[PDB]
Amino acid sequence: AKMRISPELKKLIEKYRCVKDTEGMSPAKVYKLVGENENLYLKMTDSRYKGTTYDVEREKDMMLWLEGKLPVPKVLHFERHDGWSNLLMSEADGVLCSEEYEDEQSPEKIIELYAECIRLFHSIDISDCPYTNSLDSRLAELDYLLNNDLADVDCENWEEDTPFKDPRELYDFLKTEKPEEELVFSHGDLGDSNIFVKDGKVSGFIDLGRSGRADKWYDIAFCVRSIREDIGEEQYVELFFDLLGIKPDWEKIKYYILLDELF
Ligand SMILES: NC[C@@H]1O[C@H](O[C@H]2[C@@H](O)[C@H](O[C@@H]3[C@@H](O)[C@H](N)C[C@H](N)[C@H]3O[C@H]3O[C@H](CN)[C@@H](O)[C@H](O)[C@H]3N)O[C@@H]2CO)[C@H](N)[C@@H](O)[C@@H]1O
Ligand SMILES: Nc1ncnc2c1ncn2[C@@H]1O[C@H](COP(=O)(O)OP(=O)(O)O)[C@@H](O)[C@H]1O
Ligand SMILES: [Mg+2]
Ligand SMILES: [Mg+2]
Repeated sequence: AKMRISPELKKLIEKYRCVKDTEGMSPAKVYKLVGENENLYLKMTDSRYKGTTYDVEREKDMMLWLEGKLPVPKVLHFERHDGWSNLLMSEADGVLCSEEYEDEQSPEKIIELYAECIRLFHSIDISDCPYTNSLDSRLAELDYLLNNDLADVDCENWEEDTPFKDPRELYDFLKTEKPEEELVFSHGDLGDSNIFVKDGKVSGFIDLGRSGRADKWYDIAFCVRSIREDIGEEQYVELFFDLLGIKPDWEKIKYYILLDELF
């Protein structure tokens, strides 16, 4: 078994009214620390995932590295207590993108924000980026996640696409169709649930576990995925690409989409 938080962190959480999140489909625990002067956010991952891209210990390193680079939360407190990586952070600036256009019907504005993140990422210098997440490192991690049954291979939200009938089939296809990689700055989980906007621009990025070096089509692929499922009109997928000023590599896009199927 295990535990949770330390005494120190048990003080702050007591001082703020705590509310338990339910927006994190991940193995992490997320709590909002409602406060009088502000709100703080606590996120915790158990040992089983240490060293993995879910380990907040890593999300924290990356969160520290983006200071003065991208709009990310401020690392307040971090600790390893009872085989748990606990991160205390400040409340992202802005509104959740999913809740800024929740009613939606502002397709082009979403497409803009997505395309804005992309251009933005292709600005962060990865000369000193802490982690490299090339397919090699990622297929490595996946394999590992499967061997230790650390991944949900039964009840996930598959894409209606995934041509495969079992986990290893997919793994194999990935480990076998690896596109060439042009390393840029990758978020690792670009989606309206992990992005914050304000007054019309992006004002915050959170959920930075797989943040680091990675092919450029990785994030783009994700935006395509979201765009398609949430708007469902090839029309705005094209527009997205027009705003990016790039031609779609449907092979890479598909590929990278699949790579996320088991995470
Ligand atoms: N939070 C966004 C809200 O939830 C859905 O979006 C979610 C959904 O599309 C997408 O879920 C995708 C699936 O698709 C894809 N086929 C497999 C991939 N494992 C899964 O990933 C999801 O589960 C992971 C853990 N297994 C989490 O680590 C990750 O944060 C989350 N993106 O990620 C979004 C969560 O962020 C609604 N579609 C959207 O309209 C609504 O706004
Ligand atoms: N620093 C933060 N500021 C504001 N909201 C946050 C912050 N950290 C987490 N959240 C909220 O809680 C949810 C879960 O956080 P996230 O890191 O995305 O967990 P998971 O990796 O499970 O998706 C986010 O979608 C967001 O609603
Ligand atoms: Mg999230
Ligand atoms: Mg996550």
